[PDB]
Amino acid sequence: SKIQIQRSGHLNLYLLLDCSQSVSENDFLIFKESASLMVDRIFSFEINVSVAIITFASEPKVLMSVLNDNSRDMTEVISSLENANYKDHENGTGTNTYAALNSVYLMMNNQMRLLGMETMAWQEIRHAIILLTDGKSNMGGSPKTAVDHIREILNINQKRNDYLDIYAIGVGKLDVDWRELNELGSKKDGERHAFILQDTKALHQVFEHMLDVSKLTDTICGVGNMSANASDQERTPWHVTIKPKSQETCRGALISDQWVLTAAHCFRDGNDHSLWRVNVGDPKSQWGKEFLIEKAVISPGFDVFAKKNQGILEFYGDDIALLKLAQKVKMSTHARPICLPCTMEANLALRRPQGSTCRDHENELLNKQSVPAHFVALNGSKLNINLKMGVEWTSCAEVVSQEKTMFPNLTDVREVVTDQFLCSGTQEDESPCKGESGGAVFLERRFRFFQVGLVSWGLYNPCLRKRAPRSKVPPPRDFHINLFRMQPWLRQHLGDVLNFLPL
Ligand SMILES: *[C@@H]1O[C@H](CO)[C@@H](O[C@@H]2O[C@H](CO)[C@@H](O[C@@H]3O[C@H](CO)[C@@H](O)[C@H](O)[C@@H]3O)[C@H](O)[C@H]2NC(C)=O)[C@H](O)[C@H]1NC(C)=O
Ligand SMILES: *[C@@H]1O[C@H](CO[C@@H]2O[C@@H](C)[C@@H](O)[C@@H](O)[C@@H]2O)[C@@H](O[C@@H]2O[C@H](CO)[C@@H](O)[C@H](O)[C@H]2NC(C)=O)[C@H](O)[C@H]1NC(C)=O
Ligand SMILES: *[C@@H]1O[C@H](CO)[C@@H](O)[C@H](O)[C@H]1NC(C)=O
Ligand SMILES: [Mn+2]
Repeated sequence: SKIQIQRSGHLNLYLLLDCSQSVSENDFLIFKESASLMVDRIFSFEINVSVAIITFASEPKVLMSVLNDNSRDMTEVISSLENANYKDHENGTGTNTYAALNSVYLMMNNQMRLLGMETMAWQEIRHAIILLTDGKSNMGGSPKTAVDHIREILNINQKRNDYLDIYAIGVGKLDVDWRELNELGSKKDGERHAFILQDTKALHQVFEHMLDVSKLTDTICGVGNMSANASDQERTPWHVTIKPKSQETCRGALISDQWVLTAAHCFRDGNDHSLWRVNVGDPKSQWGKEFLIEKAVISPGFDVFAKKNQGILEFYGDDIALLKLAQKVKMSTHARPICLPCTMEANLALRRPQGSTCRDHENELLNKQSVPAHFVALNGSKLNINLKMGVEWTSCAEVVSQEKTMFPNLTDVREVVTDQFLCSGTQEDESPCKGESGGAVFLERRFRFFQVGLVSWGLYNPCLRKRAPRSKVPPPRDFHINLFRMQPWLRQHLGDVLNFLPL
């Protein structure tokens, strides 16, 4: 009933953009913006996908054909779309949707001819057509007739139901013809295939629900669900709960199908890992699934009382741990590894050049003096922070000299906050609670998720679903272990787990 995101076979996606005079010039820019979002998203899954781009009024115009190998190149698809001009159809501003759909038919006929009707290269292709239109066809005859023709060539019935989806979406400040939208994108079973949406934000939500990713079960990193209607676990599937002996909880992140990344300070009782449990996401229950631990590696530099002779009562240098789960996790919508920077996995996720390095990844991901990021709350919800970098890191970390509990003897901030920590908590940031520690601090780029740090400590615990700030000294401020500073140790233990880039 949905567009299938999977490794096997091939996806042909046809984007048909209504460029007729009932679509204003600005309405068309909204269409181009929606198309670009669907292209960027469909490519984020690293599946085999070709994209055709057609604009249409009285005549259709093919900017990209699936017969062009360039339609598998996200770069060339996006440029051909951005090259699309409203005035391209100035000589025929009517609305001939049939002609636009027939253009897709002729495309299919030609590729089937190319590859060969009887070949698997042709049989394996799934076809998804999305029309961005206000639905007001007024020439060429019935779009349904061209849809019948497409369904004929593709051999669609109940069995081969999954090889064609047609969607018709009106996005923007349009006068939409609803009846016509529904003729174009009729229902498959119960699944809606016609939508009227106010803007590209609504489209982005709706497109998430058009994509079936349940069959995507390999270890692809940093894939999430960005619908509000998805569960918390589906939105952050790397996210895990950690249960030490101490009965207190921590959070952590799946970084492969068997390894979890978390905070060292979570394990106060010591190093007896056989009493610890991890809850990873699971489709069958919101409780998740409990795993035991095969082995634990706590950073050898971690020791909360290391600086206690200097009157510093808690020191969180090297606050990091790796847990190997007793079994491999089964990858699913509720359980995926997050992307770790400085790996080939993360380099592909970012669509970067081959010979990138760790420095490159740091530079791309932590690209500003204030970098918007997230951590996941106790209730599973996604919370917002701004990582303070370069010159702003110093003034961010400065307020720890006002801490009254942890450090009664502190003549030097850089004895407690070293270069090992990212910093947030200023302005209107959320601050992690103690139970949220160990959890990923992560960014989103190109629709993929990247762990740049982990929750370690802060000056103010809001949980001391329910949360509270205040307005007195010292101010909230939070310090996260920076994964870019932990590379040597991570490589020592994950070198045969992930493929690390040159430094
Ligand atoms: C983002 O998350 C949403 C919410 O889970 C995903 O939509 C869901 O997609 C699944 C997979 O096909 C649908 O499963 C079907 O459920 C119906 C019951 O209503 C059942 O009859 C079928 O047997 C099948 O199991 C599910 O309906 C659907 N849920 C909603 C609210 O639409 C979406 O696919 C996810 N997208 C991405 C990009 O990860
Ligand atoms: C819009 O049409 C004009 C005019 O084209 C002429 O009249 C049309 C109705 C049609 O019958 C054409 O065959 C005629 O040529 C186009 O302007 C022409 O562009 C061509 C090729 O680019 C060029 O050789 C001429 O200078 C132009 N002809 C005249 C007489 O103006 C214009 O390109 C069309 N707009 C499009 C399709 O973007
Ligand atoms: C989860 O906690 C956040 C953090 O304050 C809160 O905003 C959100 O409403 C909570 N979700 C609920 C109430 O289930
Ligand atoms: Mn029109």
